[PDB]
This record gives sequence, structure tokens and C-alpha cells, in this order.
Amino acid sequence: DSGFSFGSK
Amino acid sequence: RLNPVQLELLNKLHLETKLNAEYTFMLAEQSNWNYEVAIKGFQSSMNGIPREAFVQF
Repeated sequence: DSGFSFGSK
Repeated sequence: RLNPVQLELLNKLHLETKLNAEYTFMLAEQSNWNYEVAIKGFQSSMNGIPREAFVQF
């Protein structure tokens, strides 16, 4: 899976 | 693929956030490949990352 995000984009 | 530099970063990333390489990479990209932000990156969202991405870290 994907679409995940980390550092406040 | 990837540049030995970015790769090494993944290692530090998988050795600092240890949130699973594949995912860690997701961070190496979602973090602009900075590092400091990468790390913080993991420590950033830390509210959606699954148990698959977050392996004991």
C-alpha cells in the first residue's frame, strides 16, 4: 500500500 | 537503482526510525530526502503509520 505521508508536507 | 547516498540514508532511516525500509523509503521521499526532517518525518506523522511500517519502532 501507499499514499502515506510523514514530515508535515 | 537509487544512489548509494540516498540508499545509505535509507539505512540510517531504517536504523533511526526503523519504520520498515520500504516505508522508510516512503519517508526518504516524503521527507524530500533531507534526513533531519526524515527522522522527524517518522517522528512527524506518527499517528497513521501501520504496524507493518512501524516495526518495533
